[PDB]
Amino acid sequence: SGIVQQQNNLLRAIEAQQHLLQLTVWGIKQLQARILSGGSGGWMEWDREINNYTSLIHSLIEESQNQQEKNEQELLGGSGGSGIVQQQNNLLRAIEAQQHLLQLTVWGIKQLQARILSGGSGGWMEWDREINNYTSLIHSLIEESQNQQEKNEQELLGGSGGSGIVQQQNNLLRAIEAQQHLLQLTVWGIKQLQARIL
Amino acid sequence: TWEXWDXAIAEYAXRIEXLIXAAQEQQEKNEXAL
Repeated sequence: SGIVQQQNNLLRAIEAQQHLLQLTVWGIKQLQARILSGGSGGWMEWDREINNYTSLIHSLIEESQNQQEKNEQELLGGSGGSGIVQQQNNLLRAIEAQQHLLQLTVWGIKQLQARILSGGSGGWMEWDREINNYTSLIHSLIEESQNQQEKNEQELLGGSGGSGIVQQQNNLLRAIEAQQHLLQLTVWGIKQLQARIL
Repeated sequence: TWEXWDXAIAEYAXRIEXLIXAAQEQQEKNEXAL
């Protein structure tokens, strides 16, 4: 159960990244003000959908903090292992919600760049590949984490402990690592755009 | 403000690249056990 502690670090990472995401939404909205009107190209709905997933991620983080405290109160008593798996489910869900958010910000930047820069620059052709790659890498890890969660849950019947829980911990970690890369790419692109206008 | 914004990114992007330190060098303790 170094796990319960690690879960806390994983959750803290996910909060760190959410703050970071929010600073990029801020950057896009500024750029968008200067380049567009808003009532067209799917931008009213973008705004509405950033808000819907932001709300969603706030709830998952709230729900996850509460489960975390619970797990911390339960290290000595035994009858644990169930909260640990519950928590893995909670972090996975947070990661997915944040993936919906990156995909949105990613779309936003593509739309803006299309209008004001030649996509052909070497810097932007790498960006496009790196985005496509990290996005595939992330879905793969999510797909794989989903498969493991179900396996872990089914094996909590008579398991008596598992590497399944440790494999899953790894999975969630590697997904977050990947989101960070994607997060760095989106910050680079806003910086290119902002340098072009502002 | 952009140059504030650019401060706050590089310095969460500090925290996380710290937390992802901790979580990796726990996973390599965890991967010890199993």
